[PDB]
Amino acid sequence: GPGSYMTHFEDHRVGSDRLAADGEISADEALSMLDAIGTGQSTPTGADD
Amino acid sequence: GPGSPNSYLPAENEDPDKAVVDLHRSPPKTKDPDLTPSGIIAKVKAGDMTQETARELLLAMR
Repeated sequence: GPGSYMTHFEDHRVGSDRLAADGEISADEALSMLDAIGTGQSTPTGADD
Repeated sequence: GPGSPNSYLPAENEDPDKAVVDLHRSPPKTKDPDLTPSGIIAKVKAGDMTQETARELLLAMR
């Protein structure tokens, strides 16, 4: 259906099933990995946004 | 070769016969011609490079 149109916000990166490889990578595989990179809650700290 | 701002005023300017052609020079190189794709992903994880530039380099190495 029409959904959010061009107006309402959406958090589009809902996640799939890719996780971090334990070793070396192809340059082709690296293109897919760039999309999954982020911070937020990935490490404990007293800092805030 | 980029010139002065459009709002510049030519107080004590150079000669009008196009003398002193030695300006507009670029800075020294600060790049490496070959890297690992692991190194590209490490640069992005470190916040030292954009995903845009990282992808661009990987498309040249695949």
